[PDB]
Amino acid sequence: VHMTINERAGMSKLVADNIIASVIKSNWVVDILDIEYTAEVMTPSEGYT
Amino acid sequence: QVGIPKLEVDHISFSNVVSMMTANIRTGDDMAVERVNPDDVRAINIRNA
Repeated sequence: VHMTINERAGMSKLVADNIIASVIKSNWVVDILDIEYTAEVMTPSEGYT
Repeated sequence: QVGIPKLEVDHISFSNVVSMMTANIRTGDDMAVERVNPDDVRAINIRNA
């Protein structure tokens, strides 16, 4: 299942947990469009900080 | 003939079949929920019924 979540709000925390669990055990691909984020491109020498 | 209702007539009957639960109905597993509030108060759609 390629589930799309246009907006997280009002979601049960148990349901969000169950969805991530599906992402892992059923290989769900879940695209959360609500999120905004900045990115940093680490060099291999610095690793994930 | 079918049996006359006990409440139909003026006799007193000192034995009757009382329906009853086998055990206490207050198990103690009271229902509990997860209320989860609107994210933005401005964003709420009061409209449409």
